[PDB]
Amino acid sequence: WRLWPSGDRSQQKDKQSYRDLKEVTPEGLQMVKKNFEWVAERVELLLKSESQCRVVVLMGSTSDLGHCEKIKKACGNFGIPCELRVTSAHKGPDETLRIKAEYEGDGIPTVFVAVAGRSNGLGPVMSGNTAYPVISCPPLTPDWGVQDVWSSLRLPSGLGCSTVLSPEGSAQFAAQIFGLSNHLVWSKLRASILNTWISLKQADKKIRECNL
Amino acid sequence: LNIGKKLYEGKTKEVYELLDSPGKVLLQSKDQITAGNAARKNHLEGKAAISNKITSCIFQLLQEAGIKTAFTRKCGETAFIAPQCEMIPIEWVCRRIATGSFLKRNPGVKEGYKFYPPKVELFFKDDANNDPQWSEEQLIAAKFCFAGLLIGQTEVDIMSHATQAIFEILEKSWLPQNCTLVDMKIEFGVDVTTKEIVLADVIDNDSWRLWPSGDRSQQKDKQSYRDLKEVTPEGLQMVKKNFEWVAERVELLLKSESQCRVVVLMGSTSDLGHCEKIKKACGNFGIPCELRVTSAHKGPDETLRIKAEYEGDGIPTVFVAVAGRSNGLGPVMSGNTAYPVISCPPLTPDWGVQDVWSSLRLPSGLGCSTVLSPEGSAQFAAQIFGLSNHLVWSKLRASILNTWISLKQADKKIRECNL
Amino acid sequence: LNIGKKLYEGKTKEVYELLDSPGKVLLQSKDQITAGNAARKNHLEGKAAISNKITSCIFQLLQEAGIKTAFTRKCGETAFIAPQCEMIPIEWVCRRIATGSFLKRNPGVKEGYKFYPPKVELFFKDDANNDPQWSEEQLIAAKFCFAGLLIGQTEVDIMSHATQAIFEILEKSWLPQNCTLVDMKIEFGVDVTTKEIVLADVIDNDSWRLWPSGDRSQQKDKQSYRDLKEVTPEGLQMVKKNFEWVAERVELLLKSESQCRVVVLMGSTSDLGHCEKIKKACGNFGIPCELRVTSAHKGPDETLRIKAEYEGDGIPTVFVAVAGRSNGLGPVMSGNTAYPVISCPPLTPDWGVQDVWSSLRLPSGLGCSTVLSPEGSAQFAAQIFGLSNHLVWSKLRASILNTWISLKQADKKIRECNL
Ligand SMILES: Nc1c(C(=O)N[C@@H](CC(=O)O)C(=O)O)ncn1[C@@H]1O[C@H](COP(=O)(O)O)[C@@H](O)[C@H]1O
Ligand SMILES: Nc1c(C(=O)O)ncn1[C@@H]1O[C@H](COP(=O)(O)O)[C@@H](O)[C@H]1O
Ligand SMILES: Nc1c(C(=O)O)ncn1[C@@H]1O[C@H](COP(=O)(O)O)[C@@H](O)[C@H]1O
Ligand SMILES: Nc1c(C(=O)O)ncn1[C@@H]1O[C@H](COP(=O)(O)O)[C@@H](O)[C@H]1O
Ligand SMILES: Nc1c(C(=O)O)ncn1[C@@H]1O[C@H](COP(=O)(O)O)[C@@H](O)[C@H]1O
Repeated sequence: WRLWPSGDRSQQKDKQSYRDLKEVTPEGLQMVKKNFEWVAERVELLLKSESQCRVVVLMGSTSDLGHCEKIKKACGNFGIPCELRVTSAHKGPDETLRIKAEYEGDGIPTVFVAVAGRSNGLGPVMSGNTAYPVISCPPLTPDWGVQDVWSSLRLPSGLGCSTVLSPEGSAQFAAQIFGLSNHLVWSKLRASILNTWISLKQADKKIRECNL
Repeated sequence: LNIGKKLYEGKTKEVYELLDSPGKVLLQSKDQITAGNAARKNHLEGKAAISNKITSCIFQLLQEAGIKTAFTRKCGETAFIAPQCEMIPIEWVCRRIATGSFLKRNPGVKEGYKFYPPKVELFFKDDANNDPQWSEEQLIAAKFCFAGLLIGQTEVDIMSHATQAIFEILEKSWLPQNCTLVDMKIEFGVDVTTKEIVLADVIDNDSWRLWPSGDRSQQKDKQSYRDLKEVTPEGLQMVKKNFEWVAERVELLLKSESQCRVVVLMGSTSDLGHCEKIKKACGNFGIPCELRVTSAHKGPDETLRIKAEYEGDGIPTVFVAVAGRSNGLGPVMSGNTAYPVISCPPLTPDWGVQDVWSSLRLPSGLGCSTVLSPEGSAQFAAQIFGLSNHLVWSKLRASILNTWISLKQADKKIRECNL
Repeated sequence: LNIGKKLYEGKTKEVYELLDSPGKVLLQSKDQITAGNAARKNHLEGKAAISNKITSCIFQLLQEAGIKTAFTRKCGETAFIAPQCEMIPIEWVCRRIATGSFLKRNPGVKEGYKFYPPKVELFFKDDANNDPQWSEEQLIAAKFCFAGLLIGQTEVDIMSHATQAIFEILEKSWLPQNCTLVDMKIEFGVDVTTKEIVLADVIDNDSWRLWPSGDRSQQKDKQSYRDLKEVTPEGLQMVKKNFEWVAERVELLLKSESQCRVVVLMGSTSDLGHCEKIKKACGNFGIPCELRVTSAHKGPDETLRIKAEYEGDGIPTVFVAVAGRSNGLGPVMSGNTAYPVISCPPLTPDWGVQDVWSSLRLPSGLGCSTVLSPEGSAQFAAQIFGLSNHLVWSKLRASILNTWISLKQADKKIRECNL
């Protein structure tokens, strides 16, 4: 590769320092060795997380737990710790705000996922009372889903609350948010674009055989 | 081949039983041409082979379109094998252009009057009385029974509709040879095994009027012979060349004049079964159909590369986009090709009311259509190719007839449970 | 015709000012053939007229498709009038089939490799260094300015896309002559008045490779001259025959190979405005379009009679059914014709969500499609006719290009508010 500290070519740390010597002297080889050592002293830091990430899934009822386990598992695929909590905006709004505050208060950057079926008040109340992002991921079913979703979507002014229906999608959206400030999350999202694209190529190659 | 006794004997053909093949017969053409209930006749060498060649090409054409027809296979230069039928003694005439007897029975109508839709008439077979015209009322009142089928309103209606469809198919088929099919006569029979009414007898150069470039003076059919003041041995050689002209070209009606292809693009292998139904249905119309897997959302670069492979090889193509949920595949394809794109989304009642709108409400500059039925997708694609391909057109036209016959048959069945 | 000063002088043509016409010039072809940057050069009588005829037919073809082109009209046997442009000194090559310099610069690739989509390359015009290939990066870095237009990323992207579209249209247009367009070179200019990049210079038998029946040994283009070991006057006569062969056929690219017609059927005269939009939109694709009034529900006998008039006259037809509320018109038409039927219901936000399902959920055996946009329904009908008509196809292809260019131009404008 070519590696420029501060994007400055004259600070090149790669083998180009050796390619560019008019004449190889043992003084020239010592500079090239220092450049290699400089890269070697820093490369292990690419494996280090520069930012903490956390998703908190808030569920209005334990009957939605299975939907919440899918989000949590999906967060694991992106290396993002994910906590489940039970709170109802309608039956325990005092407790919703207390739980919110525990996660707001410990310094760890957090995305909230609100999982509430029927009339989702949980995402709205959370969205209105935190500066952190909130994603509604309602556990919609074809029975009443067409009716229930509008409670997540049409909110009063001053509410940033987003909606992602896929539970794996809600984790992926939360990963995309953390990927702006965490290169390890970003890299899993980028590789995942590649791998999915490769899977399509491989599936099209297979099905293309039935056309001969 | 094991020949048995002669069953029917006419002035141009003979029918024999086949002891080897139960319920099949051999129709042997003869080297004879006739005009006016055998009051004019002539030996003509090669006429048997010309007649048999034309009816064999035409019956294969009609049969492969889906018309129910008394034809098994050709059997040498001068015969063909058919299912045994009891002939219905009616001449069914269909006209696009008024000429001949239509002018004599309708003084004041001028040669060239066009019939939309094609005009159907019935004539009772009777040499003695010069084949008098019958009304449908007369034929129903005859209470004819053949192979046990009573010929009533339903059967008369079926022969009338089938006569029009057969004419249309032959008319469309001759067009690419620059020949106007003016009119024709056909006969139906009842298959002694299936009891179904089927096109029978023969269709040859005595069966129709065929004008190259729609010009009457370039007549290629038997009218060339009927019209002759005097039958000279020089006149009979001209009539012979006309029959040979038809005989050369008739085999070209079986030639596809244009290549056709459907490409079904699916965003996921989970939609494969829906895509198989489209492909099967394309097979019913004789249209090659390829399946490919590409996602406009996860691999749009590849959607365009696949599009380009099918745009680029010269084969006329219809794309069918099969994408569930938010269909982006039809839109992206529609926006990037001059070829037609059909969205056929695999809708289910769970979310289909919501999903359909992604196919329907498109930005300007998009001609993308929507067909919900997978079999319908293929049918729509056939209809587009039928504008440029007479074989596809003909399967669609015969299918209109056969569907309509099925309704008549189902109504006749259920009408019994009302007694 | 008041000629002025000689503005530019090339190896095979001269450009003159027109004192009578501000912003127009005359391109005069010469009786000269050349190849390479040594002494392969020859007088060839009739070449000026052949060159001028071909570029005049081709530019008319591309201009009438909607490709923006420096062409006003033919002006005698050997010249044509054009809007004045500042030429961009790039040779834009497009290839369907790898031959020629593509094989030299890519050793290992074999004669006949197919490009999907067609491959675009750039060569800088400079005879001194034999026209070296440039990257898009090199062209952008050159910061060329012509008639005040800086040639940046947007302009390079537009000439690249247009090169491919122009190739595709010429390729499709030669197909009905059984000729394979293998590759071509074109040049663009900036129109000094409009400031638009337009196809310019000429397109003639020096501009492309044309293989009858896709056979290289039958090459009809200037390659026949490039390939001579030695120029003899017997060699020059063969090359002249090849040029004449192209010139004798090029006018046929302007000929329609198929008739096209849309029939818009409306259940009520209150939908007429919606129907006028479809008809106008059909005009943009050069497709005649007829309006008729018929109701499936109040006059189904008449619906079928009208259908039959259009089925019966031999002209390939697409039906558009325009019926508000419960659309029975598309369904009844779809069920009774082998031709395609498109429902384009005049939906409004009052009841449109309810009314559309009458077009969409049809009994089995119905191919009927739905297109909500009235301009869309014409575009869909054009896409169907484009499978069998190169002139319609070419307008659809150019329209993809022009719409894409409009987006590029609108993004370039809005990008300024971000500085
Ligand atoms: N118009 C020209 C030119 C061209 O300008 N040639 C002159 C030479 C010169 O003027 O420098 C000549 O030799 O004819 N060279 C190729 N092409 C066309 O471009 C596509 C690419 O051809 P390749 O790059 O493979 O030679 C094919 O269609 C050629 O006919
Ligand atoms: N549904 C709610 C809630 C809530 O549920 O707390 N607060 C305001 N609203 C309603 O949203 C609309 C927009 O109001 P604002 O955007 O001005 O808050 C109003 O009709 C309001 O009653
Ligand atoms: N093949 C026969 C016979 C016959 O069997 O004598 N009579 C008429 N036709 C054909 O029927 C159409 C109508 O003929 P008319 O106009 O004489 O009724 C024509 O195509 C004719 O060849
Ligand atoms: N709507 C689209 C698109 C697209 O528009 O690009 N790609 C796939 N799909 C559809 O989404 C469903 C989920 O499929 P996957 O989750 O396996 O991609 C399928 O029915 C597919 O056709
Ligand atoms: N709506 C209509 C019409 C019509 O309107 O003519 N014909 C059949 N159908 C209905 O479509 C469904 C599919 O029926 P088929 O696909 O077997 O025709 C049935 O419930 C039928 O009554």
